[PDB]
Amino acid sequence: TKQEKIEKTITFVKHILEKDASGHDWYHIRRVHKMAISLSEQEGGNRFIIEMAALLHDVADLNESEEAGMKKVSDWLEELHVEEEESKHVLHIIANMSIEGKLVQDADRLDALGAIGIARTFAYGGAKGRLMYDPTIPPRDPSLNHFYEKLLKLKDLMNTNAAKQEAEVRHRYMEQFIEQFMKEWNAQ
Amino acid sequence: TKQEKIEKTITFVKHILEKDASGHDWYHIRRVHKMAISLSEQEGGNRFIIEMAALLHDVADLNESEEAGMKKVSDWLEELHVEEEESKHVLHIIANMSIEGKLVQDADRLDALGAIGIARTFAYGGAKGRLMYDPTIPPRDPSLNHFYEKLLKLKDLMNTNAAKQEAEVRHRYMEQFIEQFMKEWNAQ
Ligand SMILES: [Mg+2]
Ligand SMILES: [Mg+2]
Repeated sequence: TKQEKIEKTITFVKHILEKDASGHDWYHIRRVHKMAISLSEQEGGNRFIIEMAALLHDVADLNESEEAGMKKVSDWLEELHVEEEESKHVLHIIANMSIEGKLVQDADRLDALGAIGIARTFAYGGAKGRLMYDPTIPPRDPSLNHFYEKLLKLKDLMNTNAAKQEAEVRHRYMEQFIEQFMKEWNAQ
Repeated sequence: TKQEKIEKTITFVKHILEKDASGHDWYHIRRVHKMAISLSEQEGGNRFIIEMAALLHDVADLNESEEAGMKKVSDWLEELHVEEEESKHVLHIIANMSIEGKLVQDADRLDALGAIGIARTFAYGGAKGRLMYDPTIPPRDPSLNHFYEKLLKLKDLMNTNAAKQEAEVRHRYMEQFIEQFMKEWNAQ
């Protein structure tokens, strides 16, 4: 059955992430996948495709060299046997990474906003060696600026409704956060 | 007048931070100072002392070597002329870094909780090279754990009321945050 495939595929990614990078990028893959589910079950679209897609968009991305991963995913959907009628659609949106696709994309972009985002940011900021905030460098290179820079404007690129909904809630939190963050910056 | 001293002293720290470390640790010094004010003006204690203290607790800390900064602050309060009757109290609490002191300490510890804290954390996490969260490593080395580790238990060490109040509000936010952070971790 399909679930047995969507299952073994969960092993396919979980593994390939070990022969290199890190089996830590999985928690991201899943978060998007579980999210693509909840999104479909409120917007429609072919689940299996949505799932199989969200689960392999990353394997084609540090995979190798350009569209070299496509055939990497291509020849895989084969081993798992998937009528070209569907596969052609699965490994399709995996390129632009269609209601099915539209949802996967809403499930991936959503995974940038919210608490996690805030953290992902200052975190990436720490590694990259930068401050968190600086009144000498207003928004348009500190970590707090990145929010206005290319994050708060992500809730406007959501496609389906469920995604847009969640996005507004997530987006709102980053707003209120930077609101609580600032008052503290000035000891309020 | 005193304000002219609390002012020139603002220059004393602002400068010494340039001959080494970074004039970036100032935004922390101030945040505590402005905070020690708002706190006194609601709890009492000798302002000037509170201010002069909060403003120099850090200069005695990467200053040099052990209690070598004490005389660094000591001989300074002299140049600014400050009756030993007060100086003895100012550079005093600067050691344990008394209602005046009690407030400075409440104004310094508070500067660890809240949005900034959250950020300071993942930030320090990024630099130190660690994940943000990991279900394989429960609380008691990811950045999220540090919260329960030695942060959420800081609102219990506050002395005066105003500090305790603010602390509860600040503490609450870190709670709700880790609450919004988690739901996202499981795509809620
Ligand atoms: Mg992704
Ligand atoms: Mg301090």
